[PDB]
Amino acid sequence: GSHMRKKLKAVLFDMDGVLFNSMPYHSEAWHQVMKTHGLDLSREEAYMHDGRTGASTINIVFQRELGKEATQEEIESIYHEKSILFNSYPEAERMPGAWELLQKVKSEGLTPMVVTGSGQLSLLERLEHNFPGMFHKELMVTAFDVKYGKPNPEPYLMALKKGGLKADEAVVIENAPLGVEAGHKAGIFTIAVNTGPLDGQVLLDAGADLLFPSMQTLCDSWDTIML
Repeated sequence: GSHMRKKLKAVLFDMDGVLFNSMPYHSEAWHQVMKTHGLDLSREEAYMHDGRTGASTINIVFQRELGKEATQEEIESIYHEKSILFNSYPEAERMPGAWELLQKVKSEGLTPMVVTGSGQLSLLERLEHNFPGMFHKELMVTAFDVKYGKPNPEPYLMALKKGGLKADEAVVIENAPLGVEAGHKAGIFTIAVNTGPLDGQVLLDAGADLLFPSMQTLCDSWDTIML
């Protein structure tokens, strides 16, 4: 009721496909790097790995394709090449609606947080430049913070702890099924934003409490939702 909305203290955003329009790039880079290394990973499957750490993504692709674990050397080497390729494209731009929403969130007195499986320093160091005054490194969870990462609730549990928050004081904004699942398993109200080429149903099946087709529509409906 009025209780749910009034409990809110923080809004926890994924980065890729939520704040930055970076998913076409990640999909392309993952596909290409695996191809060079000798492994089949489609752009569609690469999309569906959104949320995981680079290390987890690589290990899981190795499991699925070769039926074995990647070594640490393979993880480091492939991740380096993935990063070179990703950074070779014209730098990813803001997702339309993201900045407008963040302004609404801040004006409501809520704390923005980033919870991401990313270790891409280019993107992470561009958060301040793209969303000025919004985020703080002490109020972010990245690949550097976690042992497991999404879909494990771990990164979202860590975010609640960093923010001094209980689960009912936060909302999660996610584009990815594995990220929705992590937020849901951490016990947090989760809003799915279907910014990729996915069936919106898979985000609902992952445990999303609300579904929107874009960040802009979420932004437009922000004052309306949660009673």
